[PDB]
Amino acid sequence: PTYGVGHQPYRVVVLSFELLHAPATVCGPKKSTNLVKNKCVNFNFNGLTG
Amino acid sequence: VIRGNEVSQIAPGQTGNIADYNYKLPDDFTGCVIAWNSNKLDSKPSGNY
Amino acid sequence: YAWNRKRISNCVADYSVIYNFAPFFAFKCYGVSPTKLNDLCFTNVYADSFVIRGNEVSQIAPGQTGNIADYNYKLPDDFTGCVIAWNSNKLDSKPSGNY
Ligand SMILES: *[C@@H]1O[C@H](CO)[C@@H](O)[C@H](O)[C@H]1NC(C)=O
Repeated sequence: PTYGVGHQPYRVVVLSFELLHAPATVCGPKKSTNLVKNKCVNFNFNGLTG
Repeated sequence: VIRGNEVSQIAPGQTGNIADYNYKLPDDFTGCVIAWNSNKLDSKPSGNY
Repeated sequence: YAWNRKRISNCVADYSVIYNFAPFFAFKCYGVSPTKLNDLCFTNVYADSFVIRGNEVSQIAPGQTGNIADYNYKLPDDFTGCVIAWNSNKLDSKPSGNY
């Protein structure tokens, strides 16, 4: 405890995210609505929009 | 748990002691790095071994 | 105002043992990177030592204006080199006042 500020212990947690084309298993909370076809709509399929 | 002077070594494309010999991050790494001080819990006057 | 210049020449320099000497966070370099200081090599190394306030640390930089930069210690606009600063409360402060 008598050491300087640059020699203090630091707890490190590193989160690495797999940004791949596998089916999605873990992500954030968004409510899913009904799917409508043959209409010009805005879609959100597993994160990417259009 | 690492020391305070080598927190900057936890980054893509770095060279040092933790990055070369202990824990290496890839060049195309995506994600987040979280680090906070732990002087209250991980420090002892006798010396941590 | 009276900072010390030390000339470093004719030796082998190890820049990895600097972290064990002082408890600094950032090895803030400008013309080079801290992780590449051992492969390439230079002609001469010059070290300037002074003790300033915490609000004045950001003025040790090229193209800066303030009090220390324009009147005490000026860095050039084409400055290659590296700046190391760390807190010194436990050694350079007194309850009666450090004058
Ligand atoms: C600096 O010198 C003093 C006295 O010679 C010594 O006690 C101290 O450990 C030295 N600093 C380092 C980082 O070795």
